Amino acid sequence: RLSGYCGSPWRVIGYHVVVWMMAGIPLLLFRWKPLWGVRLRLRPCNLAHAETLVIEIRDKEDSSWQLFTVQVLRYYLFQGQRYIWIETQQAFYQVSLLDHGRSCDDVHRSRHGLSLQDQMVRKAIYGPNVISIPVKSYPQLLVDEALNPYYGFQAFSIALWLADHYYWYALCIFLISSISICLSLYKTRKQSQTLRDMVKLSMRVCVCRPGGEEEWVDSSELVPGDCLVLPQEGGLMPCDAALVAGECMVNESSLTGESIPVLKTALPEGLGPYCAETHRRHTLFCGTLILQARAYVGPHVLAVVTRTGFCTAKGGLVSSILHPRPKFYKHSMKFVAALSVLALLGTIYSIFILYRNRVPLNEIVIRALDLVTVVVPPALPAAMTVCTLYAQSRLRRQGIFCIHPLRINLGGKLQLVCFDKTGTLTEDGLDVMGVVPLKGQAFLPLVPEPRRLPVGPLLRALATCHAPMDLKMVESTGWVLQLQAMEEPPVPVSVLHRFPFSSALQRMSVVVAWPGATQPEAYVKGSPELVAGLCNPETVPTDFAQMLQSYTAAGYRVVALASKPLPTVPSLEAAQQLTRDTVEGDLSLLGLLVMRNLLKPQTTPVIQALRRTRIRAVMVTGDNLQTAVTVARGCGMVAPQEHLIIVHATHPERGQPASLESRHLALSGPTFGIIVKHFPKLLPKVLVQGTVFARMAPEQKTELVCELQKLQYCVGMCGDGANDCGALKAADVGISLSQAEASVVSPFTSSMASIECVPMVIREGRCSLDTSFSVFKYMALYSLTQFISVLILYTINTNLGDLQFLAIDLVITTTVAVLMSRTGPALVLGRVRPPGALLSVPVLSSLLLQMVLVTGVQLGGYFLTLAQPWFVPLNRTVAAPDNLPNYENTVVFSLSSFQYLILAAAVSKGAPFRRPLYTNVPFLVALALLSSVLVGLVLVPGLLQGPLALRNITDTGFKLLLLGLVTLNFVGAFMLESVLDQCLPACLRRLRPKRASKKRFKQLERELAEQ
Ligand code: BEF
Ligand SMILES: [Mg+2]
Repeated sequence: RLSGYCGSPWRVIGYHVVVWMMAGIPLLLFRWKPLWGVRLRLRPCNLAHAETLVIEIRDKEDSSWQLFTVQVLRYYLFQGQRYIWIETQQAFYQVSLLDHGRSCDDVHRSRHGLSLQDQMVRKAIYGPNVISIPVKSYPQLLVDEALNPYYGFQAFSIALWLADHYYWYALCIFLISSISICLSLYKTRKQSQTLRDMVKLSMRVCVCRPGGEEEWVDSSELVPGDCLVLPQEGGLMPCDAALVAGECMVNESSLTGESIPVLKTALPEGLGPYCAETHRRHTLFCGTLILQARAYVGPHVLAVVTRTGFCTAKGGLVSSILHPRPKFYKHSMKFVAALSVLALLGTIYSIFILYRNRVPLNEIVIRALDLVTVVVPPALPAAMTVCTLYAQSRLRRQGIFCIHPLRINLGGKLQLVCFDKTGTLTEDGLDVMGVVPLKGQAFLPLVPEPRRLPVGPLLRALATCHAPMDLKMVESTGWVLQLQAMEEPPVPVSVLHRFPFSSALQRMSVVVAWPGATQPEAYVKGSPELVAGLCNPETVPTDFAQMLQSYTAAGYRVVALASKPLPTVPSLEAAQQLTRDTVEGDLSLLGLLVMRNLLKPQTTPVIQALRRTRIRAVMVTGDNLQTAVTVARGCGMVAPQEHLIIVHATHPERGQPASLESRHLALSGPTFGIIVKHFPKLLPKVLVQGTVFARMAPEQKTELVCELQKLQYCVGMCGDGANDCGALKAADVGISLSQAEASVVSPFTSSMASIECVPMVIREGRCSLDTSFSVFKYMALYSLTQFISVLILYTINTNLGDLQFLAIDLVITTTVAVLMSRTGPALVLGRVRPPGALLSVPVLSSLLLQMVLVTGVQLGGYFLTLAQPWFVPLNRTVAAPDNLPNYENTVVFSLSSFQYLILAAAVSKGAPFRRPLYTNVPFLVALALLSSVLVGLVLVPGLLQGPLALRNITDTGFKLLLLGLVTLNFVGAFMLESVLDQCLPACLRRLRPKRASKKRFKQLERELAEQ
């Protein structure tokens, strides 16, 4: 979208120093609204002529950053892209002027190289072509990524807690908080360091010069417009260059997955110089391995570099990764608003209570601050981390070496997973199916089967045909051959010599000679068309075009073979004289070679299990459409009235054609690029039912992932390595199943190449999310009940014992908050998903329901003691209010502890998708021990309340009533928690519509209305 620029470098060196010195404290409110902050300090409004400080306007692009330029030609760095200053009309553009030179192609064709006349300025403007992530902020993570406000509030509460004694509690909470924040810095920095090491290329590449000068220069000094020479052996390509002469052969192993070599461009011209937007074969991609290059009539092969930098395929992924994105983070505003609106009256209420008792003005405010800080606890991230560590440790047991505590629960409610077919949907390496290289005319279907089981010259012909596919062909047949071969058992054969590949014509002729029993002959292979048209006098083509179309329609690779018997003397003469034209012209059709692209047998059960839980399975790959549809039919997950489409980028007006094979559609790269613009009127109608995404460039994968995230979807794209690097961070779940190459950084990293891990990782994420939600609910309820307990304790104007409270808090943190998250998911596959977004009726129908019960059970116990002959504690007369061990405080503390115990016991729920309740034996024994010690703290008259100062009372009849009340509460809490499991009233009221959002459901229901 459009963006405006403005200039305001400086006015004068005046009050700016004082402003900078003053603004050191209020930076917390200064950071928000940068535009107002920079406009309130200085504003030298003028035209952009020599302005260093620029501000991005908020006219259409609703964001803001900071920019700093350097004077060397005015330029700066902004998300990798560099802007070029032009004085012709005083405006800023990108590096697209010289590249888009669609005029006077003669000078482009005459580019042969430069030495020293046009290098300094080019190096000054373009600069280094290397890719490096800066590590400037090595200290500065504290000031960069720690400007959230669970840390400012934590620091504010630290001083308030340090005002009192609070030794052990503060010592524990600071030690806990300083470890996670220190480990996060190392975790963040290791990713950047390994990315910097992985993205590096420093090698010496020769550059030809006019006049006959050759020397070795580094790859750092490389600018567009120069000529690069290609060595015969072939190395790596550091920049996106283009061939100008000769013929070369390369494979797009890291660009499209398949290692299928493709012919290069041609010498004839007539169009523009490069035309990268309208040319695909002519464009030579970089970052790929070169197998072999062919020379020409010239002295050597030369290449021309027309564009390099972050705009190429290598830099596109890097730019996509370091770009900011447009749950688990929007659910805190409601909670903080609720606590604020619940505690606004609490402060004034407590002030009113304190004002009645004539509280001194010394500790009047510390009590209010403690009350404010007690209804919100600084341990929620700690609880989340300690709940997550168990799942993280269990995940690593199955060979999954991933570190992402905050990403485990994100992918719990996965809706669809984007698969890829290069190594994760098909067995690595090309295997041999039933091959039957029969004769030509008078053919019969006979008979696809494992090779070399029958006997005959075909076995020897296939064995002698050779040059990662040759090794597999030799090994996967059973008969081991490279100079001599036995276990025929009869009529042994051996090879003597072979001929190299010829790039001009696809021919592979191998000469064999066995003078023992049979006669020597020659075997050749090549394209089926060549052997069909070159064998007319011997094998006339009869009914040959009917099977070729069917074989090619399935994406199978077909290569034919041929042979011609010859006498011994000419055969040996041809073998020794290194000739090839003496055997061509008249041969006999040997047959054809057929390959198979079948998927792994274990993938089908996983696909079937994934399709019965209303989870979509989309296919994303860069192969041809025929291979994609063949793989889809082979998997057989679904195919109701499959429809095929073809690009129509020929006229401004266009229409989608209708062709034959609750429906699915196939989309391609150019098809997706043409259907967009307009996006909102053509993409939503096809992005829901489409399931085929073949023949798409890797750069479009990032755009597709970004667009899918805006539709409230849950992407589950899994990478393989060196194929999809940019589409790994903006997605929800990213799993790498190979050590090379994108496995250095990923949301999930595993050492397994099977799809069976997806269901178990999904179940683990769901269980972790459920445990985290339960823990958060328990902590919120405990905070609320502590708040009301403290509020009701202000009637007598007393304070709880610091030692007992500290001990009980430590016990709760080390016993309940730890062993609670030990539950795991069962070995079953559920239908529904754990529902988050705790702002609905079924989730909010328990908070107040438990709160009213707690308030009633506290009020009854507090008001029941009025019928007992006890003396009034010293509270209104002269006494020490710091410590008052009276009966009321003791009974209130006992009731609060019992409430904590019952909440910790009855916090559990159902959801049988996880492990059953009677499984966590350590949790059960810990609860039993807690109950036993709680009973013994007040039952036995033994010496235990000495340092506790509990004021033990010789009570005889009140203990029975207390036990009856606690048993009634125990039998009531379970009933309250179990009667609300059903949601029949929820569906009795919400009909027919139930959701006020998620427009995808509305689209689905309006689409199924007419079908
Ligand atoms: F088939 Be791939 F690796 F996109
Ligand atoms: Mg792959």
